[PDB]
Amino acid sequence: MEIDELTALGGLLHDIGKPVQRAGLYSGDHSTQGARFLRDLAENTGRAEYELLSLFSEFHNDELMIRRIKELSPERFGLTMEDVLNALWIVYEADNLAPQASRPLYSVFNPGKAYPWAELDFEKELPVPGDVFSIRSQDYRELVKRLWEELSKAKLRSDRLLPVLEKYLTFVSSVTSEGNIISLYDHMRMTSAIALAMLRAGCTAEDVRSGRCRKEKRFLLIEGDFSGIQDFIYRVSGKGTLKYLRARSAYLELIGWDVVLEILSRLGLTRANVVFNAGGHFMIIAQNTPDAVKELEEIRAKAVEWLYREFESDLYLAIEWEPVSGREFGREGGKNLFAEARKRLKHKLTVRKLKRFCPVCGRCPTCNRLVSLGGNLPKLLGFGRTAKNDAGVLVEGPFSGFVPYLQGGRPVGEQILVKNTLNPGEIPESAQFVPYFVADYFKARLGVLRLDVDNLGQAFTHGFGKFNTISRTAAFSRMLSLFFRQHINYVLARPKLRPITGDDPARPREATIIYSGGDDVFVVGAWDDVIEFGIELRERFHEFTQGKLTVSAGIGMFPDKYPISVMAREVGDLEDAAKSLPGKNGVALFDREFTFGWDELLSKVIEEKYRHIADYFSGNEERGMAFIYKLLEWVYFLTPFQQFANRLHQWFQDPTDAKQLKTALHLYIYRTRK
Ligand SMILES: Nc1ncnc2c1ncn2[C@@H]1O[C@H](COP(=O)(O)OP(=O)(O)OP(=O)(O)O)[C@@H](O)[C@H]1O
Ligand SMILES: Nc1ncnc2c1ncn2[C@@H]1O[C@H](COP(=O)(O)OP(=O)(O)OP(=O)(O)O)[C@@H](O)[C@H]1O
Ligand SMILES: [Mg+2]
Ligand SMILES: [Mg+2]
Ligand SMILES: [Mg+2]
Repeated sequence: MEIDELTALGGLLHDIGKPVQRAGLYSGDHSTQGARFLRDLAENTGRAEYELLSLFSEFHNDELMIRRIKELSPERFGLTMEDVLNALWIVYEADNLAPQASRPLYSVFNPGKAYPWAELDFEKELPVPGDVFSIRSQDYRELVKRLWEELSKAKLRSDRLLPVLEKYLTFVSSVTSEGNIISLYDHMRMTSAIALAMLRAGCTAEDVRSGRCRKEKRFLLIEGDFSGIQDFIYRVSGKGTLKYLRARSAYLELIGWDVVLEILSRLGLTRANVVFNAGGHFMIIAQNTPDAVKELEEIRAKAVEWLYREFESDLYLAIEWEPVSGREFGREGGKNLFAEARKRLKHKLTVRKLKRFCPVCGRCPTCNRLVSLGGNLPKLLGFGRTAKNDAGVLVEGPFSGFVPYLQGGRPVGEQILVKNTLNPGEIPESAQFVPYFVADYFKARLGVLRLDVDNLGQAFTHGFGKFNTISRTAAFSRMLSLFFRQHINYVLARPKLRPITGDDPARPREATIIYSGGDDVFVVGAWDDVIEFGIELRERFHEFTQGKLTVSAGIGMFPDKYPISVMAREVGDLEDAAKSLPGKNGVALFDREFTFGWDELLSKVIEEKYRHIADYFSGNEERGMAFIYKLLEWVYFLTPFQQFANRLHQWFQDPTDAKQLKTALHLYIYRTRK
């Protein structure tokens, strides 16, 4: 076993004893039960490398440590006694830099509610924060049962170990204090990320005991961010199908993964070093060495060069890095060092962005390939990442060709990106497994929705400063991604809100997501499903975040040959109107700019004014079209049922009741006419 695998896997598995001990498997602390576990794993199956990795749990110089490394005889794995010792000290420091066994993981949005334990990657039914229900020993026993089975089967490799730990430890508290918001998965990968970085920075056991890795700028915080996305995605003509736009959006995800995996490859890191990769905006923990810097400088130049030659200024990737000490991953309490670091890095990226300078495409050959991919997306299981002009390459990024992995075909590549599953399954043993998750929902006018989280920046930096360490930032980012890449699927598949449309058979929405990720959604479909979807999505989000974040939205309606370019800008402007309301939390309903609170649109506009008109004009002779049109144009001169007219009259005073009413009348027209 190689020293870099030793360190990265040791960092992942150093804390494996915690569910073991919470299940009561053996006896002693988690350090003791974790080592016994991995040793049982080694001896039960035959993979001796689980023995050597049991040492990392056994900590977390002493006679006993030395004697123990000697018993293990690391030479049979091709390591020296000194090697294992340096790794054990490195992981020990990585864990430092990154009370009652029944406490669950508390919610990031309210440290008063908490998740019951659940396994990921199965009917992902919005595990949201309920009241404090301590976790049973027997829950952990079922956890350890699945853990053992999947650990038994998985390659002893970061790309295969990571997804097993994510599957089962995402809703396990890392430290059972109350109010703890860091999952055990988040802590393990952060430990692994920082330990591998320390190894690549050359940190030794001497640097660790001296405290030099806490003090000195041994790490880089790398941050990348695309700009120009709206022009890259939505600048297409009338020709340009919905399929074509979905491929366009999926292509940009590939372009960002190409850069990320090139950085990990070139610097010698693991997917664990990816703090997050959300909306074409990523953060990576790396070593601060001269070599790594000049790798980064070359990757950046290449990616920027490729982007400009492929699409000129239509799409720009800004990459920056910030040297930081291990101490700057954390707060030091009244220091807020990590927050300071993030804001220097944000300022550089800001600066880097100022330096940025076909019938469908504008500029087509890449447009031909996106149509092809557009056709294939219902059966696409993922993408093989390979040499640019290898066989099967459909589209290219700055560094690689991507081969579509289809339901029939055979996966091909050195990295295989696999869609919406943590199970590597089909792929070859040699391949680097890279799971990615996307909201891939797919069913007189059509409806277009843009929803976007209000003030997302401020929450990461201050918000509700509970996220001012690297691990809490990873925990916050991940929860958010869980909403926008998975939970939004369920809302489209199993909706419950149909005030406009009828309940009748519970039916999926007539809609397709063009993109959902980071903190933004772009959705099209039948115009009333799209309205009901925006509201129901906002309410799920409101319950998911316990009201600590809000969202604003735009819903436009459009004829059929309408250019997508104009559609996107027009709804963005409606979203602008909703953002520019004080307090943001709102929605511009239709291509005008009267704007409503979320709870007032549903309860007042929809379920008070609108169905007042709808109930009392149902299948009625004298067409409500006649009545509403002239009413859209004194009160008893204008003269319905006395009780019908009078409720209308009291609404037409001067309040906000008048303007909601007009939107409600507008709704009747669009629903009923023709
Ligand atoms: N693959 C994708 N498809 C569609 N939209 C995406 C994709 N990736 C990111 N986005 C969205 O695009 C938006 C960003 O748009 P754009 O790049 O035009 O401006 P910006 O990123 O705010 O500018 P800057 O990067 O300078 O801050 C984000 O809301 C993000 O959610
Ligand atoms: N899951 C996530 N993890 C980490 N960062 C994210 C995530 N989702 C979005 N972001 C980032 O948060 C920021 C959102 O910026 P945006 O331009 O939408 O403003 P914001 O802070 O919410 O202000 P506003 O309320 O106007 O949207 C961007 O930096 C985006 O890349
Ligand atoms: Mg921009
Ligand atoms: Mg936002
Ligand atoms: Mg946004």
